[PDB]
Amino acid sequence: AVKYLSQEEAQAVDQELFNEYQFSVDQLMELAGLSCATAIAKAYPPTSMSKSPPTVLVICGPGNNGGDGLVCARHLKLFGYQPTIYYPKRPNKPLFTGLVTQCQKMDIPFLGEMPPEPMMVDELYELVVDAIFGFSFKGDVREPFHSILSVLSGLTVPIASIDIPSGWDVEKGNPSGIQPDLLISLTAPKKSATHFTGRYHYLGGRFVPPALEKKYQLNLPSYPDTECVYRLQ
Amino acid sequence: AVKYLSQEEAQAVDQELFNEYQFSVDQLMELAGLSCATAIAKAYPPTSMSKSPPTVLVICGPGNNGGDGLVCARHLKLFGYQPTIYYPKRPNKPLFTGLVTQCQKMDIPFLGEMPPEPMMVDELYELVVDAIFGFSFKGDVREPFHSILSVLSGLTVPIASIDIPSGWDVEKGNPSGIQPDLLISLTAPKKSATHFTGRYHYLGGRFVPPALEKKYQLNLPSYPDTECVYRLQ
Ligand SMILES: Cc1cn([C@H]2C[C@H](OP(=O)(O)O)[C@@H](CO)O2)c(=O)[nH]c1=O
Ligand SMILES: Cc1cn([C@H]2C[C@H](OP(=O)(O)O)[C@@H](CO)O2)c(=O)[nH]c1=O
Repeated sequence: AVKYLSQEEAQAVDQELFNEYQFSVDQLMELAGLSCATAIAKAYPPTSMSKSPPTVLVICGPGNNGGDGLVCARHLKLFGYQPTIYYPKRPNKPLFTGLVTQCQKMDIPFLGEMPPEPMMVDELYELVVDAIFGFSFKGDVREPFHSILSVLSGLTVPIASIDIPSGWDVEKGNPSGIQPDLLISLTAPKKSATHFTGRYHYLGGRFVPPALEKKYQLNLPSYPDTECVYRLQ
Repeated sequence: AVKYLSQEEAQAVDQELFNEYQFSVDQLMELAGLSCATAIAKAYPPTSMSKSPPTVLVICGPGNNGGDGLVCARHLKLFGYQPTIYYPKRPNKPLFTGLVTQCQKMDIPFLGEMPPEPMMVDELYELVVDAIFGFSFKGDVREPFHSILSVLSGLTVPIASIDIPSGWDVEKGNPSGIQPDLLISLTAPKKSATHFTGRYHYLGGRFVPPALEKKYQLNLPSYPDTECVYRLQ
């Protein structure tokens, strides 16, 4: 079976990829976001949905996980979804300012505020993508993320979480946290993923060098043909 | 039918993508290289080949097209090919030095010299990827590329060309140039592509914003589901 990483292991793998393998953040953020959009189109293919094109709200956090969300949105649009983004805390770095411009010019709207009620989210968006916090989370959910998670936990439409469900302890999960319907584990699952009880758990980030996988015994499954996601079951 | 771009149009589209849409070179080079590796795995799936894993020589030029080649190689390895790279002229920029390290650490070998004879290439490599020059070419094929193209034109194994077959006039082609078996047109075909007479012509670079496609009337076809390549016929 695939390995489920401790937060320490995940941090080491991430730092190896950027330092020893000298991947750039742009590159792996592009592949991660693409895997997300791909996992989502396979779990919730546009023809299975009742709006045409189907609607999706992507909520982006203040760091890299939110970055992945921005990329996911752009790919989702190319895949025939109609995404909307909420991105309340944006770093002023070229990486993030670039991604914003790209999405803007793809006519993906950035909401001024979060719809305050779960019912209103449900009415407007057929799916919600949680791109708030990822494997590095140790918080301390500060505003506005506490208030956002509290809306999310009342939703009826499915949530897709990027890497980790935001607000979960990365290893121990969170019995009173959000309960997503899809979890896209990037590179390999974290220990919290044993607490997942949604329908769809995909592995994404098809970029792990074999030597890295072997050194960490990830026991990653074989991705089919040229697919960048694998459905774990 | 899809539009076939003049060199001027292609230059304008490229500059729009990097300036007005503010995509970064890393990002689109990653998607372009991924489309290449994907086109190649669909045209020459590993089970159709007689070596296991099948062998591929990727020849990288001195610019961005060679960049795409480097990325293509890395993805090809993940897709179950055994690539080898020849990369004689390497810019000393972090983009290219990064990509080299990545390939090195994936245990993809960089050849010290080109096999001097077509027969020796044919014996060692089941496929050859031409990543030498792309849409920006106006040369003036300087050494060592002249000598490389002269080996390539004597090969029996197929050549896959990235964007344009290296040594062709970007609009007018080249009756005495190389004759690849696969052409991966990136973003949209160039006018030289009307002179293509290999078996496989794929379109790649699934990243053209709809507004850009409309402004240039690319008439791009519909990519299927989440695929990043489309077979033109
Ligand atoms: C090891 C690991 C990496 N990643 C992401 C971080 C990087 O993308 P980004 O930084 O854009 O989220 C990439 C490689 O480390 O994959 C995870 O999301 N979770 C993990 O457990
Ligand atoms: C418009 C156009 C872009 N491209 C490439 C260049 C960029 O990738 P790269 O620079 O890594 O080759 C990307 C967007 O312009 O697609 C072509 O290869 N041919 C074209 O005709």
